[PDB]
Amino acid sequence: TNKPIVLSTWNFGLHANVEAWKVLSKGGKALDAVEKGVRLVEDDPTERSVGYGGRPDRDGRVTLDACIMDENYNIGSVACMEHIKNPISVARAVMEKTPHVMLVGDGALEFALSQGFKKENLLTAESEKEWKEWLDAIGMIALDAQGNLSGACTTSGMAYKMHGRVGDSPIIGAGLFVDNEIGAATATGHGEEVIRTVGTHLVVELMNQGRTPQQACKEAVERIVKIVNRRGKNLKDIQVGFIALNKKGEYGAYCIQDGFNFAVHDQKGNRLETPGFAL
Repeated sequence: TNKPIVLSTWNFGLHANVEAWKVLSKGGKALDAVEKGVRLVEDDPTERSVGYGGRPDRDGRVTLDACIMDENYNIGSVACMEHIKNPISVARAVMEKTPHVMLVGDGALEFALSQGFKKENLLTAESEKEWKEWLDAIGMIALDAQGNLSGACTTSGMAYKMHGRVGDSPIIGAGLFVDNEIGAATATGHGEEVIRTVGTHLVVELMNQGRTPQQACKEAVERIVKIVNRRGKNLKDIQVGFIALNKKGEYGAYCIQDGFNFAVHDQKGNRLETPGFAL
């Protein structure tokens, strides 16, 4: 087993990975490492797709989505929540502190305030300016030193989405799925398409059915390529990629289109790698 190891989506994943490695390199839990890592990007206002610099919906509101899943089937999720900069920690709190698994809208903000999170204005002058002018997610999965898996996914969703729109990031089996006997996967791309195909639950069930992380990501994407063609859609218009990790610390990735990148931090260091791709 290659462990610990963290992977996360896109360039900003390298930095997010340095925060996660601070936990993991000291034999910390995968759960704490992935929450710590994606929180770095939620706090960053120049990170315009996750938390605090997020581009608002078409009504000018920054509403955030997130979910988390640990090594023993516990899960927490929040969607279309406003004024809380760290939705991954409110999602963790849904998991640890309620009988429920997903809270949305005003009920999710009411629960967050009840837990001590502080209401903040997440609309930056830069995002407000671009919004009025107009008028993706970070996923991270990790295997810690105990050989346990966890993942976290967080986004501001599509810029100028309809008020109330939810993507794949707060949905288990769409933006994130972890099963500690098999592996973990997180998704990148168009929310709607990852939901439609329930993509990450499919990646992990193909690792369950014997596939390598890389093979599983590729076959999943290829299943998605066949569905957009059956839907009569042009592949150039839709993107979807996955990164995956199994129990032995092997990892893989694949996407419909070229141009995505993901960060891998293990004991060889942190690096940006480039997936295989179909088109």
